[PDB]
Amino acid sequence: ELDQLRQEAEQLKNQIRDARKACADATLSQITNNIDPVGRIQMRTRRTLRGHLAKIYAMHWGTDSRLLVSASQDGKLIIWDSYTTNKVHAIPLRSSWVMTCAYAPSGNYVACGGLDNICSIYNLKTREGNVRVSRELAGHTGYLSCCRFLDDNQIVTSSGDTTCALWDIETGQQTTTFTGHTGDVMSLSLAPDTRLFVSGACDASAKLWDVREGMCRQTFTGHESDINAICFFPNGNAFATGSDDATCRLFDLRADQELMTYSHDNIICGITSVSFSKSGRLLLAGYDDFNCNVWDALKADRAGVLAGHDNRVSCLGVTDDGMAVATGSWDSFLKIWNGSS
Amino acid sequence: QVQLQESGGGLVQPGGSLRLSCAASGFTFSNYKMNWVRQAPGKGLEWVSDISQSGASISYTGSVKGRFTISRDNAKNTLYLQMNSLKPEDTAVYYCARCPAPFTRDCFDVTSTTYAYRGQGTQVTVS
Amino acid sequence: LDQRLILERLQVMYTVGYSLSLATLLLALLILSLFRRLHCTRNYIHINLFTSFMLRAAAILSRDRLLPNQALAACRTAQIVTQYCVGANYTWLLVEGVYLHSLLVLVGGSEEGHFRYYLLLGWGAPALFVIPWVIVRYLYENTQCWERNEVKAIWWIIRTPILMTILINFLIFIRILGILLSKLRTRQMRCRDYRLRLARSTLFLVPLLGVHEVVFAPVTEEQARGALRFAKLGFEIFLSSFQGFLVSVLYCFINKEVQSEIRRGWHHCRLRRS
Amino acid sequence: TEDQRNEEKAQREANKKIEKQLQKDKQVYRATHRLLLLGAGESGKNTIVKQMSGIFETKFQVDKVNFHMFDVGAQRDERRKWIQCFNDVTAIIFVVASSQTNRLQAALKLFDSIWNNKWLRDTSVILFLNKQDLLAEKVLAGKSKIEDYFPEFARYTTPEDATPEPGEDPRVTRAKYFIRDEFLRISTASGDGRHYCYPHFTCSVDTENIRRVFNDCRDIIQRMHLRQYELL
Amino acid sequence: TASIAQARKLVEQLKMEANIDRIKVSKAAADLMAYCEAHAKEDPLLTPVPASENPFR
Repeated sequence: ELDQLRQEAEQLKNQIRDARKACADATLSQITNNIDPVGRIQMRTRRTLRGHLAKIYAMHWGTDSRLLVSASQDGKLIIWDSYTTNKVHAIPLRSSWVMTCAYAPSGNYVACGGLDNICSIYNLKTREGNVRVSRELAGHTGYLSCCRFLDDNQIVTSSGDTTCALWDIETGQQTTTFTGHTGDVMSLSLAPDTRLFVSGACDASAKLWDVREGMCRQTFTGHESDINAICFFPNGNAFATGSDDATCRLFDLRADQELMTYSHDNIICGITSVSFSKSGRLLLAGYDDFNCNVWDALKADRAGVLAGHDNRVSCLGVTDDGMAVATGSWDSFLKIWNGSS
Repeated sequence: QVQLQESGGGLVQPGGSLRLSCAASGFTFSNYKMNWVRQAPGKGLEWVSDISQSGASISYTGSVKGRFTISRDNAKNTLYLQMNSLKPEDTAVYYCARCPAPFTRDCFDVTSTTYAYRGQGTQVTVS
Repeated sequence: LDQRLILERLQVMYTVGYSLSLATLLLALLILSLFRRLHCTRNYIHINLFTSFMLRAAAILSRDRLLPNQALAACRTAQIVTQYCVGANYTWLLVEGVYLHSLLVLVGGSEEGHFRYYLLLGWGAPALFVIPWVIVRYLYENTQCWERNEVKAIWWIIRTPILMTILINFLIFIRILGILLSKLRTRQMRCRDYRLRLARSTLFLVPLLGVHEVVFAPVTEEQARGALRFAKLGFEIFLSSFQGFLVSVLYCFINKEVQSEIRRGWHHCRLRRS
Repeated sequence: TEDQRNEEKAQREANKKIEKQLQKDKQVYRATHRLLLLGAGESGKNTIVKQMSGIFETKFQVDKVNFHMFDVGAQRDERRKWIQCFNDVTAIIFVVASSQTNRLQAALKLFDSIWNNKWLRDTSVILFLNKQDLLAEKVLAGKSKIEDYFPEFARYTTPEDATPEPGEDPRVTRAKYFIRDEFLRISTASGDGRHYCYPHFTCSVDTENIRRVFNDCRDIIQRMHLRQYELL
Repeated sequence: TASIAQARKLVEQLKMEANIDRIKVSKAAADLMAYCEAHAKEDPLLTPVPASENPFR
């Protein structure tokens, strides 16, 4: 009886592949070959934050593109003012093994989580200003890998087990649960329209979810190894995935297949962080070989290298206005990079 | 998308010879270390053999060494496991697995309950 | 005339030895100063030792070029500075040995706040042991600039702290080498690592032989008779010069991370250029 | 306006206070030693933790030295992702039940995978070959996992290194040293890294594990410090 | 058993996946490049901003 189910499933996968192949009438490189190259991108560091004393996993820019939070394995969550390098806040975490952090769009709350399977939300604005645990959300089985504030009262998280959860911070239990992945979900990203979000797991596939009704809308299986970072295009109709293949790939929801591949022969290490610029033309990818690369998204050609980190680049972020690019690494340093005219 | 599909096996008498063929059509075969794992009908997953990217490094779980031979063919993107002189304890399901990281001497979760990069099943029985 | 020409070559070799001692010490200070990342207690101690050697070499060169009132006062000041800095060099070597021994032996704590105390021992003890010598030499047997060969009491009072500090340093390094040999035998490495013990002992202990270098400082008269005489004098001037050269190279250049970092910076500069 | 100066000096005061707090926390962080207690499934991890929610942390002080031990309780069997978080720990205490399926082979594969990790190549591993008394009984009764699974045990002899264990059957010592030799051959394979292996036939609930772990951590710290001074 | 349950969930997911309508890749690429060129001016990364109003100077 099961063999019939397997045959039906493989027939459906074959027909989906055939539909995708028939949909492919051209190639992104073929159409973009007549576009002026971006050219060499000389980015230099402007600020260096030297407060953390342990390797750093996560960071998130503020809505004002000035305040940024950072999470380090000594159980520390530091909120910096990037303009003046001053430390606005320093929060000691109960669990020293942090793997993700988020900064609320309103700026009043900060998310944190890790191997304790508990998402801690900290209230920055209190009657005295002292930071305290606003609420702990529990219920995930695997390690909390990523978390993003959907709203001041809603937060979406991904766990070590194959499960994402949209919570209600007011009441503290999962409002919706998204399941269907095969491996550990490593990264998360929220679409600009706030209606959808993509999740990349360790099964070499990325799934698109809608927070309203809560089931997978599309699945992309272009990669061939664990996916470590995902991020929507600023348009909201595409996203990029970084994997252990030493390859970054671009997917489109409407096309529902590959668009462009960002592989290079000299690159052997995997990708740990992927982010876009404000216009989306530049794709900044953090690599394990102590460096960071800038790719022309429409040409798949390297445009610059953000060298200067003494360890692997674990986290990368781009400001909302696209004024500077922050990169954190395991050498307990955050470097902010900018271009010069 | 990895699509690790293997074949072979069946019902054989003890002391027979079997040749399991495994094929991958979702990645570059030569870039990954390959292996075979075995799941008994009443036991859990058990790694039985492994071969490196080029074939220079080959190792076995023991009690099957000399009896089992593993060999990959990169031109056909396939792999073969030749087993001889079967004992009435090898009746189980054999999985042709590719562990995740390429160009790496390490790979951790081949013998996991819910591994993603492991192929389908193939029952072989001896009696 | 052969003796005169070999002595002239000896003197110019001595001067050029201090010259490249200055060069290497400046290069080491520049390398270890402007990177903003090699900022640890060990590197700070290395910087202090290097600058102490800078003061020693500068004072010695100035005194040599100044030897034939303003001139008498300058000579006296140079001699006082020379004594203070030769004390400071040995006490800083002792401080570095003490730091290594404590960092390798003391269990727990790992307190990095003791550095100030090390700094207090870095340039506090030499002044405290040189001031009585200065006042004694001013009050009694006031020689013109530096000729100390008629009173043994001043020699003992100025050499006893040096001998005590360097004996303590020798004992501490003996303990450190014992620990290192125990580790090597526990790992059971090859014969190359068996001789690595002597290889890492001799290079780190010839600055300790700097004491045998300084017991007979270059004070040679117009002429001397004996092959062993000029042989040992040439051997001494050697340790003198390198008292700068080899310490400067071994404590920083072969650190095994600084050259990797400079190669990384060279690669980054090449990428920035093209 | 004077405001800009007011918030600027307030920011300076807050930054200096936070810097003082960070230095105070840095002292404690550098004081403590972090250890990751992994294991080969059932190996006695729970009994060892009892003798000495995601992750469990145990704080114990020996000889005025503080040790935090982290055990991954509520985690999935796939370790290829969250194990990278423990690259900078002082040591990984790997407990192996030397006594269903072939547990020894799975433990050997796990140890080889940990040893050959590109991020864990600088992290030392302390081997706890537990259940030595259980292994003794197995060998004495005839139950074998050393010859039955590994046919090289017949062509094996007791190494002439040492035998600190008191009067015991030569077969038991040969078996335990064969297992230790397999682990050591896995560890000392050709490669690179600043890590070392510390095998131990513990099977001890008399607080001897405290002394063993403390001595191993002392050795690791001393070796790292000597390597900083390129003395070896 | 659990195998039949996971198989039926998987086949349901695939049949829900296969009913969607795709858009030609050429049109998607054209839209993506149009968005890239439309906001090209408002990107300090692609076009470096003068240091007078660069807050990170």
